[PDB]
Amino acid sequence: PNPYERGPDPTEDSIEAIRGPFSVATERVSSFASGFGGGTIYYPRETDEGTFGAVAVAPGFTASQGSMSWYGERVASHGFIVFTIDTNTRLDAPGQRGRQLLAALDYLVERSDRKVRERLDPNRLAVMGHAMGGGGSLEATVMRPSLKASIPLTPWHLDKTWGQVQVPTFIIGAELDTIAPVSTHAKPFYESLPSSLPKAYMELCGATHFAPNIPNTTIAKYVISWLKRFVDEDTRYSQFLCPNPTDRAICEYRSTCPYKLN
Ligand SMILES: [Ca+2]
Repeated sequence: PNPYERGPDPTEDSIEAIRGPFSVATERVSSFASGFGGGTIYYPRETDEGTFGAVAVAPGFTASQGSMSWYGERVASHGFIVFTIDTNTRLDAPGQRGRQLLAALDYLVERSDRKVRERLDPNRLAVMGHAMGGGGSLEATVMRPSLKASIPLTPWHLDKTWGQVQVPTFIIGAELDTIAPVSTHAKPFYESLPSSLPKAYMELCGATHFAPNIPNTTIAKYVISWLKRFVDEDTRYSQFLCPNPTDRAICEYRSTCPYKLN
């Protein structure tokens, strides 16, 4: 059996739930941590099912973990360690945000508290980021191809060619995004990704550049499903991902389905 499967068999209602099956505790990380600006670690409390993978969450330009705080309890309650981080300076570029995403992951593995390290599987790490943090999410996978999953949220980046990414990448675009429009950012990012890569592009209807900053069930249900399928190798969640989701909130979806288990 898959030793990384956590939680009961998933329903369409379960992935959408505000509170997952797990109970969430937290740990505050000082900004004097090396490589990044600290953050808040959300981790499951139940330990009788085994350790969990982790996901580091980066904010956008001039932003902090407050704009990404709702991902913590929402995602960690489904069986993940969520590390919403702050950057060194709020004006950090996408390239710098990719390094600090990895520096946060290193902290989880090397210097985190015993209560977090004892619950952590350091071989199953993922990244996620909003806007310039989304560009940093793409940057991190280029810097560390061993990551399990990557979720750029309405990402922004100068470079458009990502044809050497080897990490399963889920790009969420906003239809009415005029800061990082999907026509010149999110879609060119997805298309430049290797055709052989397990990837997906979800465009939210009527959403703006700042939609990932507020509780959104369409984002949460498939962020959870993407993390389950590639961080936990939980094929029980391939149902919600392949074939392409048909939610009313979604305006366009592209994928390399099916995601054959490797
Ligand atoms: Ca620091």
